[PDB]
Amino acid sequence: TLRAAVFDLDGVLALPAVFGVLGRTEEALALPRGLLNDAFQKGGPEGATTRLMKGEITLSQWIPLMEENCRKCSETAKVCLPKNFSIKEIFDKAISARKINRPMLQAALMLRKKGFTTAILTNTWLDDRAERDGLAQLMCELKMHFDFLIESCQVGMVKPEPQIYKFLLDTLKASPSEVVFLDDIGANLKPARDLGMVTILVQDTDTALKELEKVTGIQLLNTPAPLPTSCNPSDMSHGYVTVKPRVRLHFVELGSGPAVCLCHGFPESWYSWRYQIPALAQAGYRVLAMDMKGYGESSAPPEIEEYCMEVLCKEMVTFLDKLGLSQAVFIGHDWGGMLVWYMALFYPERVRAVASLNTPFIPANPNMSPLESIKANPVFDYQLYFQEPGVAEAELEQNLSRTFKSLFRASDESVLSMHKVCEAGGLFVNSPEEPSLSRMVTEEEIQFYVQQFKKSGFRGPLNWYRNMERNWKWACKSLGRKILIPALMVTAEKDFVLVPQMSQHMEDWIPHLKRGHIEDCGHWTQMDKPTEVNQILIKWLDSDAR
Amino acid sequence: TLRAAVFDLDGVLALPAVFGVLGRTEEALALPRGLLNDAFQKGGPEGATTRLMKGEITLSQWIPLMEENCRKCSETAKVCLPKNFSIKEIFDKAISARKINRPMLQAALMLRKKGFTTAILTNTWLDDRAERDGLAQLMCELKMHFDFLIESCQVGMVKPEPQIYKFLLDTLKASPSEVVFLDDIGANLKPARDLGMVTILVQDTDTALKELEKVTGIQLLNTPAPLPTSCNPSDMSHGYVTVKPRVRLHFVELGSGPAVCLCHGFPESWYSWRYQIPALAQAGYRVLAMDMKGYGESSAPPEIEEYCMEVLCKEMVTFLDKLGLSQAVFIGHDWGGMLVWYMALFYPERVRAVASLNTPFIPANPNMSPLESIKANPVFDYQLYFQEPGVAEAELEQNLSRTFKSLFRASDESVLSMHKVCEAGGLFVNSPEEPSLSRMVTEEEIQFYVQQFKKSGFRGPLNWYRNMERNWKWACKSLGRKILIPALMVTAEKDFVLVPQMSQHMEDWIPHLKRGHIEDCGHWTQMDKPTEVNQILIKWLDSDAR
Ligand SMILES: O=C1CN(Cc2ccccc2)c2ccccc2N1
Ligand SMILES: O=C1CN(Cc2ccccc2)c2ccccc2N1
Ligand SMILES: [Mg+2]
Ligand SMILES: [Mg+2]
Repeated sequence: TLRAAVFDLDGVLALPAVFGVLGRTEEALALPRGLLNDAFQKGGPEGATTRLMKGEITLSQWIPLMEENCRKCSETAKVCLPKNFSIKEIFDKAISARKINRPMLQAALMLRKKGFTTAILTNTWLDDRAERDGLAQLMCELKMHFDFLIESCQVGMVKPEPQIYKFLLDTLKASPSEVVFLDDIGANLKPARDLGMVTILVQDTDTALKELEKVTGIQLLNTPAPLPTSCNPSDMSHGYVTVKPRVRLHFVELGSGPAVCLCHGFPESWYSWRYQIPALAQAGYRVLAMDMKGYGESSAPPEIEEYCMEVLCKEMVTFLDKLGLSQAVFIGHDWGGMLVWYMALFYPERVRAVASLNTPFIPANPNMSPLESIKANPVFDYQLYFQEPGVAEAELEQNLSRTFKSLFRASDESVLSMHKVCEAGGLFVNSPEEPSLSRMVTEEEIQFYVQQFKKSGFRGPLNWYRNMERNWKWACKSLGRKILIPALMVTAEKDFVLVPQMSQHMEDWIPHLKRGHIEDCGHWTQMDKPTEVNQILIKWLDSDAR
Repeated sequence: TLRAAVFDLDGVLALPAVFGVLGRTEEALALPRGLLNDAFQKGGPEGATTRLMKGEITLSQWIPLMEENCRKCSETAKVCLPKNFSIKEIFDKAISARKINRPMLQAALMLRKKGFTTAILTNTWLDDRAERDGLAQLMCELKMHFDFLIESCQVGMVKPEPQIYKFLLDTLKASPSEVVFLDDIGANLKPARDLGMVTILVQDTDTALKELEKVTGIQLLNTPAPLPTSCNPSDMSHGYVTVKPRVRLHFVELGSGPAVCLCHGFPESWYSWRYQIPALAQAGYRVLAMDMKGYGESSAPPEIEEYCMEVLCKEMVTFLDKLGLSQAVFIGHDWGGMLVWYMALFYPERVRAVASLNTPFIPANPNMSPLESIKANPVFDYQLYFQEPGVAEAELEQNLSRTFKSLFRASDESVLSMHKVCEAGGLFVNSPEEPSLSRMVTEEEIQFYVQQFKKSGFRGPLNWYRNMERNWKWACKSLGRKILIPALMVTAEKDFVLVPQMSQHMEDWIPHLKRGHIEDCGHWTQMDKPTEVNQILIKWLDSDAR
């Protein structure tokens, strides 16, 4: 029956309410109780505050009217305002004190996710204050989670007037009884209740959610921890840079602040960072999530040497040159992780800081060809399989859905061993035709990867493994250097290929290395443990990259 | 005969040379003359400094070797180093003191422009210092102007070794006598001279340029002021954002720092900002140059109301939402200028600051339909011509090269009046079939616009003029507000349509308005007077947007 949920902002999605601050200021300053609220409401429908809420005037224009209203209320109550009495001040402090009320947002999310239409309905203002950006950020964070945000000052109408409710019902394409509306102000619910909307008077958050649960019949309170925000591909800004004539790089870009360049592994995609992108943007970074060379919408030339580490690094440098970035933070996973260490080693001036998921830094052995070194560790055998052009391509392209569903699995869901892959004659020889869906991924997400890899297949991606000798020789030029820029190594407990112990000597070459460690985390770190990855990255960025 | 020019960096393209600082430090600190230079050169080809210049070790690793070398030189000269003696300190100060030597760069540019291949050949290091970004910026600014930058630490070879010269000749695809090489160090010229290169020992900049001029036969010294750096379309990062299902916006993106969104007028393109984009990036801004709705690679739906100012503004807001920008600076010219004022009026929270070229802010008259207001000013008659769907499209599309060559003219080159356009029956009725090329634009630049407008023609662009009544009604909601965010109005003396006097009352509605004024500047402000536009914008950004 209920098909939509509408949330007030002040006192419902954002806390403390600002009327909250009018009460406290009065008391703090020992004024007559409600004086500030009387000055605020003065003139009712024709007073300064309604003009503000309707968008007739801006917040900077209203500030001095509210002042006058405060003088008038104080003369009529026969008191004096203190020296230094400042409406601008009180409101600045009140607006910056209000934060997102997380459990209300998470209930709104859950309702959206079971197919509700959701909106925010708020009496708010055109904010031209010096400090306006703080509230602009808050509104951006909330708004991306709802179908509509309706602001009194944008539509020229205010709660409790009945026209904003008709405007509400009409934007929702729903009828009065299909709608629940939560607000902390009883007067605002009245007209909704009159048209026959379910309404909830919001005092403490928990009781409201209990009423919302009872009325919608969906579980909202005490729900398990939700995933971080993911990305919809078609809502992202997509960027394209030609680094040389045959070769363009594609990337998805979100956020502002220091540039952070995310470099995925094999066989992945910018989308492998879907859970990191909004979190790092929200944390104040400019995220740039690559399709690396060979993948997705980046170019995929056929030749093997287009994919040696030297060329790949030079082209990441060109990518920065053409974007006009003197530096970025480089964060890599798997093959991308190897590449970011080599960026730190060959272009420290271009790298603000470097971090790797799973891939350790282990200096080349100048007395052992890497092809030989690889034979000494049974879990790397899959790399030998990858050598012969064509063999891995045929298997991996043969059925794309099967390929990614077989690969993208949590550590207890595995369907293949990386073990005697050559002997067995394939990565999938003893795995199902139709694997079950890992808990880590939805069917839709698998089909994103399938559609990406339909553009170029596995030749470019596999070529990353086809330059052993060439990479070894390049790496050897670097054996006298150390990595002395800010660096983070994140190991994953249950990565049975890129095992945490392989990283054990990294402090020899990177003396100031910082670490995180994720327990119960397989090879696909970002989607296995997105919440922990986000927390470890954001903390290290804020302390070392800022 | 000469086909290439090679410039050293330290002491040639960048000044003061850092050997410069070794001399001064010695004297400042009353040490034995040359002690610091001896410590620096110690061990010659096998000493610490060569390892550094070859890329074997990083700058942070070399610092303490140089220290040791300074202790050793001082004991052998029988003196003591002062308390607080700091190699890191001296070098930090020396590196940040060096700036681009502008007249050498401009000579290099001119030589490139007459078809020389140009390169930088430098002994330099892998720079992992905390403060590395300063030099990274300097190298980015220089490098974008040359065919090659060859660094000793990237190629594993050093001047004066003869292999870097062979590596040089081979990268240039030229022979010894086709090459001029400028360096401030005589030893470096020797091997070039041995292979038969022209060389120039660089002491004072002017004498070197006089030698370079004499030898190349091109005028380099006392040349007129050059244009700002322009943009090559295919070297830019191109971004695409879907703001709603039928509609994507394209933009070119360069630089990092506060987002600055450039909004061109009619009938233009992101490319109309070609001279501003590198300058604002170089000044520390993140430039976003739009194709506005209806143009270039942005969507161009056919319906008129898709182009009213309300819709256009809402979609610029969505563009910010999807890019994750809580604000941008909005700078507009012509129609883009009108739009940025309306962004300031309806979304101040999203606008960090607002500036307009040519387009004034004049509040709507609520007692006169704008269609009528327009009839009262003969220079706006071209807007009436634009009203009837199809009529202007047929004329403007009929011959694209003629259209833009007729429009894009400096103030003394005009070939049409905006005067009785309806009566005459066309914008071009009394103008040439094949106009001559304005001094403002090359043939290639005209053909960029021609190819852009081949994608969608003039329907979307002309529709910006087709919502008078709708825009008037929207604007009237704003008649109580003022613009109180930071704002800049730049008038152009010889814009005979958007005349400077039309802006005269703007302080009534924008009390803190700042101004610039450009003399001898027609309607096409950015390409008419790019140098002055850049200076006025960069100065106002640095003081009000930062
Ligand atoms: O394909 C490869 C390339 N190499 C050497 C290399 C050296 C330096 C940089 C990139 C690659 C490698 C080294 C270790 C494990 C696996 C591999 N697999
Ligand atoms: O096409 C137009 C639209 N209007 C009104 C308008 C009002 C507000 C915002 C955009 C447009 C206009 C006003 C003045 C000069 C020329 C024009 N030409
Ligand atoms: Mg409220
Ligand atoms: Mg020099």
